[PDB]
Amino acid sequence: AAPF
Amino acid sequence: ANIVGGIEYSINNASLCSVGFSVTRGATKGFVTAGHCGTVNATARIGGAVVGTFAARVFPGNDRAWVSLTSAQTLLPRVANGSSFVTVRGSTEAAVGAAVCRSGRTTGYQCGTITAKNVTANYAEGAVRGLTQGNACMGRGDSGGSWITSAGQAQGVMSGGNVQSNGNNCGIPASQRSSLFERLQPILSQYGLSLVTG
Repeated sequence: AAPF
Repeated sequence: ANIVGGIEYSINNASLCSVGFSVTRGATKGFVTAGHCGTVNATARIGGAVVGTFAARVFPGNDRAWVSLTSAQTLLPRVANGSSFVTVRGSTEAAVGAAVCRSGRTTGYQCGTITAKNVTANYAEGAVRGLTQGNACMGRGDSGGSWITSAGQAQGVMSGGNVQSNGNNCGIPASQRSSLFERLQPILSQYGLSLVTG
């Protein structure tokens, strides 16, 4: 996961 | 600018995010978005015009922000679904398994279901906990956008997910998607905001  | 959930806005003429929901604070107008989109005091623009600045935010830990707007803005109880609109009718939180949709400037309006609650995302700038996970796809540019049920209950704002190299997770199956939003309830109580409804 990565913010966006 | 007319404020509608899902439309684009830039931050200090650089990054792009999407509007989550129109809210008020006393006589003040705003919209809730993702904390990671801006820092306190960053300038938000909608179609090249200044509409406001970040009033407060939290990121990492949480992922929330509210932008206060000039008086000239028009807040509406709506979320963009192509050329049509979903009316925001409230904030009842849906359970795991409920269907839900999300609107943002990069992938438009995608629907899916809630797979999990209270997830922790280990972002590079640090963890964010208490996220709800959905399988609707999304991509870069989508953060801050609305998560809402077809019936109108606002759920939260777009935080992050497993983007592949094409910049989204729309090219892999629902079962392999992890799309995390920040719950809206806490953002409304934390900042004393009321949702604009219709």
